[PDB]
Amino acid sequence: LQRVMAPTGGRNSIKYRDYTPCRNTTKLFYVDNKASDIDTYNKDANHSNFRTTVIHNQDLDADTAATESIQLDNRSCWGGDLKTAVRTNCPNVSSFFQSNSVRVR
Amino acid sequence: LTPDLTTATPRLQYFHIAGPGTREYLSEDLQQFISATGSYFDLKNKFRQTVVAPTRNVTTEKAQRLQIRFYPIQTDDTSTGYRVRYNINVGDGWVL
Amino acid sequence: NQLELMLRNATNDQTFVDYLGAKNALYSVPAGSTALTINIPARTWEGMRGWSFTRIKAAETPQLGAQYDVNFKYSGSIAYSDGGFYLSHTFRNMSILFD
Amino acid sequence: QPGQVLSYKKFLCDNYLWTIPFSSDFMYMGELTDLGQNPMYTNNSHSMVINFELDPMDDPTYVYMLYGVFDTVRVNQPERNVLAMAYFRTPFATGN
Amino acid sequence: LYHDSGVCSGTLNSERSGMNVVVELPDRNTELSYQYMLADMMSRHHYFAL
Amino acid sequence: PTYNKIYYQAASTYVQRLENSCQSATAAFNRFPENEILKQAPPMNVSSVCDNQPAVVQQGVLPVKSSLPGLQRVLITDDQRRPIPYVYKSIATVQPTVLSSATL
Amino acid sequence: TEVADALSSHANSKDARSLRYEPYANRLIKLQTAMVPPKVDGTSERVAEVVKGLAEQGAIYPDQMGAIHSDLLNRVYTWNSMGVQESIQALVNDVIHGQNKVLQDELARTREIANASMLTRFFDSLYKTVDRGQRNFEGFKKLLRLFVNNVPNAEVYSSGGSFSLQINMGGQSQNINLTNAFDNLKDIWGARWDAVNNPRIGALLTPNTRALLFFVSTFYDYGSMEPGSYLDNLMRLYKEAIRA
Repeated sequence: LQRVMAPTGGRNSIKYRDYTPCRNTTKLFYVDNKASDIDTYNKDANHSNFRTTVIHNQDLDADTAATESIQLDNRSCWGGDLKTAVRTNCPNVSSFFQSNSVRVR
Repeated sequence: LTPDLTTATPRLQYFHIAGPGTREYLSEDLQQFISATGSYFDLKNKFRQTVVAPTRNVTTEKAQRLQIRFYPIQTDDTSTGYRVRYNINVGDGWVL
Repeated sequence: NQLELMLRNATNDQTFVDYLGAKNALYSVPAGSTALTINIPARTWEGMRGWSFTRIKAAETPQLGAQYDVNFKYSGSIAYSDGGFYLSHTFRNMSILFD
Repeated sequence: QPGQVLSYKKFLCDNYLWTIPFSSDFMYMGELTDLGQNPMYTNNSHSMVINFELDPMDDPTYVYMLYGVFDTVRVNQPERNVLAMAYFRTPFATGN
Repeated sequence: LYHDSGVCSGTLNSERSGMNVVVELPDRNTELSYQYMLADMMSRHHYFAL
Repeated sequence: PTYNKIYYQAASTYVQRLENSCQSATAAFNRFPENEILKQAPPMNVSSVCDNQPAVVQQGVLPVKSSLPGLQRVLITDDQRRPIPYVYKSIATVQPTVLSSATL
Repeated sequence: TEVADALSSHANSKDARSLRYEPYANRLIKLQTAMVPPKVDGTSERVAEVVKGLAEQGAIYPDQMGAIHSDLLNRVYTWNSMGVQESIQALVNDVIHGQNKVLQDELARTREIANASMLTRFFDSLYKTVDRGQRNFEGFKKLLRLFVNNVPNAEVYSSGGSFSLQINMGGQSQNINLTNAFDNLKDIWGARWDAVNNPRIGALLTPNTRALLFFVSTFYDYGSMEPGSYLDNLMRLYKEAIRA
């Protein structure tokens, strides 16, 4: 006869920080063109292997937001519905793919 | 994955930032162990303990000058000395 | 083996802190500039110890978290890395404004 | 002549890293400071602004700002070759 | 040693629980932390070659 | 994400001659025109060109770490486990969902 | 939980002002852990008790204690279910039954071993470490141990958790309780014998406690306690009072 609410930071929550724990099936966005200082001075950094802050908070700088974390939960075993969208411009013959050379006699 | 992050353990107490203290959250066997073998193989530095400020009835939150300068009342400068008299003021509830 | 058992109890596990105990941030001050504003978003400040600050030459300081800083063409003493602070002076004042 | 001289009071302070404690009376009462655990600050978040003016140097320089944080870790080793550490920084939260 | 670099950090971890348990943040100063700690424990004029 | 954009050159040899006639170095790849063995190869009417189309492919649900740091590495490699330098955009998204209860 | 006994007490009970005199963070931590109690995992300690009993019963060697315990943690965690946890508790109750059966053996041997074993269980039955005056605490425990051993007619027993001590002087037998005495002896270990503490804790000592430490101080060394404590300088007086 009493309205006991569900846990805000419950078994299905996504707790980020002192803000409200977002509930289940949130989304995380990965982009290689973040405005940050992470991969700028990284030596062997390209669009294949890059570092990105998932934290796209409009207030915190991306450099200073990559030091935070996402706590999905510890009471549940989670799983992410990964979807990838890559763009490529490789040529036919290239030294990377070992296709521009051949040996003759 | 640990059985402690799963529960409602306060974050400051869990990381011993505002926790009870190494004398009282370690198992009573471990304090004896680290004390006994404390002359050759110390473990005391591996268990953190935080000293915490009193934060009550120790400091006024009132706007109170931390450093007061008192101008002289009269000077009476002379050839061999330089007199100054002040009016040092210690308000009620103040201590100098 | 006794020590291994009694260290695997969840109540008594190793806890470590960084002696610096400080989040490190570098704010660029151009050559002729004589002022600096440092604004940051809202933060909980749940256990702040205070503030520590000096100024260090940009040419004498590497980029934080950089595999290879190409612009770092200086091989003296990095005041950021060691304790070689020498520009604690040249600080006229400061104002801290939580709100 | 005494009217043709000046004064150049100055100071140098090497290896110091100017410190300001987040304590009410600017004095050390514990690692977890006097105001660092005040409920006005810990709960209600503040967007603090630090304003400087410096002596103008001749080359670009960084101002090396350090905050006062509890960057703590507790290493939970529950079992043979089972290692797990959780990280926590109080003002600028990193872990959870 | 590449300290306080999140892009080229080290990895200490177990085998059964392969999770990397060392995380280095670009906003911390490990070397200056060691400097201050070492200067607090003892005077700095001592020359320890090791 | 490479694809074969197959075309059909109507008169391959005719347009080959029509092209190398105005190449300003007409006998460029047609060295030894009189020979019938070392003569420039005739192009095929049916052929393909490497078509680079964006590959939006979803990888389904995979278990994730309970603690996701803000600094996240997105790595794309070939079968040689070498990063592909020929990517100018790589978009990824993760949508964590509860798979089971990790207690009791 | 001192919060529960601070709410359900008089206006300013001793633990109603123990929370009050804590710093704000410590008080808030106590309040939070009282309102919403954090759960604790029984296993990884019950398994430790089982392997410690196995080594104590001679089933395994203490050299292989930790390896066996961690292998058993694997075997439990990979099948952690209601039905294995009851087996874990069955083995822990098994350990307790074995320990009690062992104890019944020394209560059947010579009385100078029976009282010693009961005293070891008394010592295991209370706190083993104190925040202040730990040296005083262990010195008192050793003095009491050797007093019981070297007094042929000392008899230690338990009556509903209250471990009492009987000393038979032939025509009379004065009974002194150890549980309430050691309870009273808290915050007197770190005593710092001086001008103001003596009145402060001279009215804090019950006749039971003074009688206990008076009888204990008959075998008292200068290397037993801290050289400037109230208990040390009190037993220094009581030993010579016994002597003269």
